[PDB]
Amino acid sequence: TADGYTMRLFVVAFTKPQANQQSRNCYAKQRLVKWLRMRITKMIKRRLSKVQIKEAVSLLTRNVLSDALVRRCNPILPLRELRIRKVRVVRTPKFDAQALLSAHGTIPASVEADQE
Amino acid sequence: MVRMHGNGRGKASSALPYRRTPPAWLKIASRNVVKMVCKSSRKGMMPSQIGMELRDSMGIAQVKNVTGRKILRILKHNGLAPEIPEDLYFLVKRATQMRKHLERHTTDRDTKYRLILVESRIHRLARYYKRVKQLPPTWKYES
Amino acid sequence: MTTKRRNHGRSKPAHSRGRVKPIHCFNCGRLTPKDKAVGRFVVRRMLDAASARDVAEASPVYGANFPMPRLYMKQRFCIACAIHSRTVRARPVGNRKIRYTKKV
Amino acid sequence: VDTINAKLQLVMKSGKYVLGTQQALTTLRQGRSKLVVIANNCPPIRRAEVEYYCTLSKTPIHHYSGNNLDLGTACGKHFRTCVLSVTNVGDSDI
Amino acid sequence: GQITEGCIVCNVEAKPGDRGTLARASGDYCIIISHNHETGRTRLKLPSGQKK
Amino acid sequence: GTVSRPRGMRPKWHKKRIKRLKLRRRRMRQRSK
Amino acid sequence: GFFDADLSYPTVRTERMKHKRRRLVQGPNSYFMDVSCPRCRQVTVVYSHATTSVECKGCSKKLCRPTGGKALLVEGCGYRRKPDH
Amino acid sequence: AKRTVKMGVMGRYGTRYGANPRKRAKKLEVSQHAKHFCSFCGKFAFRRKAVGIWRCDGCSKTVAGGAYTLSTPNNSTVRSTVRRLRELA
RNA sequence: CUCUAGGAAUGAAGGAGGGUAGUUCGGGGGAGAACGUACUGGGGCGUCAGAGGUGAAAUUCUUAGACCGCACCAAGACGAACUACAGCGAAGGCAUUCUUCAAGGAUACCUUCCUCAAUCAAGAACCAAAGUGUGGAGAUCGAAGAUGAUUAGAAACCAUUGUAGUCCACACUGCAAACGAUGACACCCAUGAAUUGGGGAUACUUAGUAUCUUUACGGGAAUAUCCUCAGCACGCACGCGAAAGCUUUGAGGUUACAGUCUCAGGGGGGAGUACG
RNA sequence: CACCAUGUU
Ligand SMILES: [K+]
Ligand SMILES: [K+]
Ligand SMILES: [K+]
Ligand SMILES: [Mg+2]
Ligand SMILES: [Mg+2]
Ligand SMILES: [Mg+2]
Ligand SMILES: [Mg+2]
Ligand SMILES: [Mg+2]
Ligand SMILES: [Mg+2]
Ligand SMILES: [Mg+2]
Ligand SMILES: [Mg+2]
Ligand SMILES: [Mg+2]
Ligand SMILES: [Mg+2]
Ligand SMILES: [Mg+2]
Ligand SMILES: [Mg+2]
Ligand SMILES: [Mg+2]
Ligand SMILES: [Mg+2]
Ligand SMILES: [Mg+2]
Ligand SMILES: [Mg+2]
Ligand SMILES: [Mg+2]
Ligand SMILES: [Mg+2]
Ligand SMILES: [Mg+2]
Ligand SMILES: [Mg+2]
Ligand SMILES: [Mg+2]
Ligand SMILES: [Mg+2]
Ligand SMILES: [Mg+2]
Ligand SMILES: [Mg+2]
Ligand SMILES: [Mg+2]
Ligand SMILES: [Mg+2]
Ligand SMILES: [Mg+2]
Ligand SMILES: [Mg+2]
Ligand SMILES: [Mg+2]
Ligand SMILES: [Mg+2]
Ligand SMILES: [Mg+2]
Ligand SMILES: [Mg+2]
Ligand SMILES: [Zn+2]
Repeated sequence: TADGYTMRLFVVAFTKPQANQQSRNCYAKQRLVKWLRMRITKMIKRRLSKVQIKEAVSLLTRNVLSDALVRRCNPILPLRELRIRKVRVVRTPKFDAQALLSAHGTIPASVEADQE
Repeated sequence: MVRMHGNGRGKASSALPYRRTPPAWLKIASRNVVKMVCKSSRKGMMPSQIGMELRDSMGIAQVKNVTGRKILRILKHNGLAPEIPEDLYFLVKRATQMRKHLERHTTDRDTKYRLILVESRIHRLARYYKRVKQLPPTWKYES
Repeated sequence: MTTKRRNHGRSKPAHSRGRVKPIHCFNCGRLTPKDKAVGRFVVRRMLDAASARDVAEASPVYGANFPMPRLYMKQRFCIACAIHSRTVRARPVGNRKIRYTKKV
Repeated sequence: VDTINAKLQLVMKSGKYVLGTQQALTTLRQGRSKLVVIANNCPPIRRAEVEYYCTLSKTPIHHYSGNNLDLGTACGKHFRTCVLSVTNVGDSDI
Repeated sequence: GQITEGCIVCNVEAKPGDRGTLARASGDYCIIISHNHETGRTRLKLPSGQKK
Repeated sequence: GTVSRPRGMRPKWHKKRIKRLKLRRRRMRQRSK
Repeated sequence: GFFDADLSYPTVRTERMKHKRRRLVQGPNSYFMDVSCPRCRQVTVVYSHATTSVECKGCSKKLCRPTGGKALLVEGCGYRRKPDH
Repeated sequence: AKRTVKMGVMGRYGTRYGANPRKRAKKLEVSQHAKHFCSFCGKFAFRRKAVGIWRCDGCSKTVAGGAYTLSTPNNSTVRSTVRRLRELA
């Protein structure tokens, strides 16, 4: 990411039969599978490398990235479902108190220390 | 290719027409086709390649049907024939490229197996060419 | 002796492939080829009908609209294990060739 | 590389060539060289000296992908060659 | 500190400026495990398998 | 049961007996030559 | 009643479906077209199943693209099957 | 005519020292006395001049590597790793 | 005006070999870098009396904190679901991704060539597992061994472990129900529904057709109908067989006995033993 | 899924 976060993303996609298809299977050709994998890799790398970790989290939570991935990959291969199975942060930058503060905005108060 | 070294049973090939005469729209004279064949050979093309360029871009389906002679026969009449027959040239070239690859990849056992077939093909082909005097006697393929 | 099955009890035709890597049986762990093992994909509810209705009452999330999660698991058995667990039984000679292609 | 090897085979059969550093430098001195090919294991001082002559004479220069043993083989020879100079291209269209 | 993880090294200085005291016998080498920029220390695997 | 009547012990264990017997005879001739 | 198929004189229905080497007398499936340059109006003969890429002798750009079967002609060029004989 | 059946250069030891120790030493003895390819100068002229020291007759270059062979298998892998790590930076 | 020995050669096998192309097709082979949970171990952070294991137990671990819980670290294996009477490979075998290196098959062709072929003593190469040698590696499982059970006995099956092994590199070994218990090449051969890869189309003189996605490995991809070549097969007409069964995938086209080559067998044991 | 060995010609 732009603020020095390294994220590993895991995307799983499934082929689907067409509406009028009568075949017993909808296995995909390996050439199209590799093409789909490369397009997914390029779109995710291009979209997420120029944003901050806060914006990247929003892109993943509201399924804006997933919607664009399945929109640009369906012409390659008819897809039953494209889903980002897992996202993991693997490397973090050095801690920055101001960066943490700006990601939290107005912190709600806690009454746990307050007398009952 | 198919029925020698590998039990493949492919049938893909060309089917020459029953009517051998060139089509009426072919306006290229026989002596001009011979010129293109020799000029192509001097550029380094082999007879299989030469016939494809004439077929693809010049409308000559069969050089023999136009001039009465085959591509290799024309080259032999002009001293442009390859020193080694073309099919033996490509088999020897493939064996050289596989042996060079096997220098680094010593554990590629499938490639080693394929090399035995290629070199077995070369020796069978060289025996035939030595018999019909297309190769010098005591011509040898060496690794 | 006499050949019991044209299939020889697996799904490996004479010229399809040489070796299929074995799998461990679901029950006893016997190694059996993956094409030969009896494979069942079972979808199991976490709780029975009586237990599901009790947990749903105390659940602000699970109810008439939100279904409770199920158990998904592909089970591959040894031949002996599949016969003992009654997922598969011996059949009359005529009915041995009956094959099913979907869960019924 | 196969493309340069294919044209080298054409030069060997149709054109005129010279093998060896000393003979190649002579062709560069009289401006009779059409192309100079240098193996990848040429000594750095000799490679720089041949390159300087090519720059002065505006002679095209090609860096071969093999060593002098590979370059010698590509010319149909049984000996190594560090530098090759083409004085007549024949029909190789180099 | 200028050498990447996993690089094979020899003639390693146990102390800075000792002019090489580790991995000096024939065929021997050290493997760099990691660096720690906070304390300025580098971790390596010695030819005997010990980590230092 | 998967094979027919053997008429003897299991052939694999009969093979092991012969192999063990062949080895013993091989060593006995070693200490006499 | 239906017409029985004569082996010596097969009907056009059955013979058309046959493979080129499985016909009563084998023959080619290929032909030549007259291709005019998309921006030259120069006509060059192009093989239907050409695998070597063909230029326009004056235009000097691609006229067809090799495929696994019939060649793919460039966009915006006229062509017509030259008669087989 | 071939002068020995199984042992070659090991025939100088006669019947001494045992067959298995002779066989293990033969593989390294043959390699330490053989001509190795010189990457410089493209010749098969590299000869050992002491343990770990190789001098090419063709170009007079001296190279340090290997007790009984010009380049150990570990060095070939190490050379590849170093170049790979150099390109990563 | 100059040169002028140059076109007279059966045909290209639904035989073999080469060529070109989709930069085609695939768990095919080799190299490199990564990734994934899990088993085991390790600390860190919590908790407290059991945990484990079985038919039931015990060996075993545990307030010196086991088990369990969360996020991590190390190391070596392995590549779940998708995974199929599916693909690739001569067989043995082959399943994460990306980058690479030589190949291999099918298909397409009015390219090339011109019997170069089929099958084989001798000879050669490859060949699961176990085993052997030398270096590594050593998580898991685990011959031998140990302990606990069960039993009339149990050094068996079961439980807790554990050595060699299991993994890698190099070199040997050449045995498997190495099976389709079915040698290789070629010909003929009825029917229905499918499937993998590549192409083509949208006793008659020619007979149809669509759907979905669609800002860049994109004049694309997948589908529908029809045809075709090659591949693994299913339910099923002659015919065959002692029968079980086989059947364009023969074990059919054989006493109406002859396409070609090659290997092996001659009642059961002794015995794949003895000798060399 | 505890333990069930044998039967003179
Ligand atoms: K604790
Ligand atoms: K054996
Ligand atoms: K009894
Ligand atoms: Mg499909
Ligand atoms: Mg043969
Ligand atoms: Mg196959
Ligand atoms: Mg097998
Ligand atoms: Mg089964
Ligand atoms: Mg039974
Ligand atoms: Mg039975
Ligand atoms: Mg029997
Ligand atoms: Mg017995
Ligand atoms: Mg032919
Ligand atoms: Mg690869
Ligand atoms: Mg743990
Ligand atoms: Mg812990
Ligand atoms: Mg997987
Ligand atoms: Mg093994
Ligand atoms: Mg060891
Ligand atoms: Mg008892
Ligand atoms: Mg006893
Ligand atoms: Mg006991
Ligand atoms: Mg006891
Ligand atoms: Mg015990
Ligand atoms: Mg004891
Ligand atoms: Mg055997
Ligand atoms: Mg079998
Ligand atoms: Mg078979
Ligand atoms: Mg047998
Ligand atoms: Mg066989
Ligand atoms: Mg296929
Ligand atoms: Mg098809
Ligand atoms: Mg007979
Ligand atoms: Mg007998
Ligand atoms: Mg008794
Ligand atoms: Zn040298």
